[PDB]
Amino acid sequence: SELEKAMVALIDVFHQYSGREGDKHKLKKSELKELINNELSHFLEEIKEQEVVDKVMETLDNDGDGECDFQEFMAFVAMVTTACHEFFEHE
Amino acid sequence: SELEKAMVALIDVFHQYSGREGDKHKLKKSELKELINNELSHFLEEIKEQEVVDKVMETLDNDGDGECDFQEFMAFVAMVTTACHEFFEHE
Amino acid sequence: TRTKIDWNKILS
Amino acid sequence: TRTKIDWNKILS
Repeated sequence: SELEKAMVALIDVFHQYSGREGDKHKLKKSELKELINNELSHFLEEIKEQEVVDKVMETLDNDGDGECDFQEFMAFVAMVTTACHEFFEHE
Repeated sequence: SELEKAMVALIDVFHQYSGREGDKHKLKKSELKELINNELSHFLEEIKEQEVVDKVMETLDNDGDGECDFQEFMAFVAMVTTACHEFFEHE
Repeated sequence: TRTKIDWNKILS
Repeated sequence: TRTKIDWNKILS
């Protein structure tokens, strides 16, 4: 059942923050970072300092190299995870 | 906080099923499918019939084109989601 | 990736 | 992807 809550769990995160200007379905350095430091204050891992995040969100910048939407963050938690969490999940 | 439960939520799914033979960190057509039909019986979406799944797990086969581990399923729920859930999440 | 579902061959 | 973290340039 986790697959159902975890799935929408991600969506809600972006659907809650992303969508302030009007177009929605996109997140800027302020929308993503703040959110991360907002939801992930004790368990970041994928986000160390403030400067790194900017590069982090940029490392996934696929849309227009401008900001990160739902597809950019979805690939993030997945890319960052699927890679290290793979065998690094232990350490 | 969903990011913390959803993250491990995925892991637990593979960490619970994957790891029967011994090597672990891998899932076969039986481990994945059954699990999906086990956890996702009312909300599949990414899995329609039995034959399709085989191709589905094969569509992501990155390891040795043999089975799907944590990195294969992680990219799945993410690929399948990040793509359609992107704008199709509405419909 | 939008309507291509990104899977690969299954949905294509 | 194993130890490459898969991110891209940030961690490389």
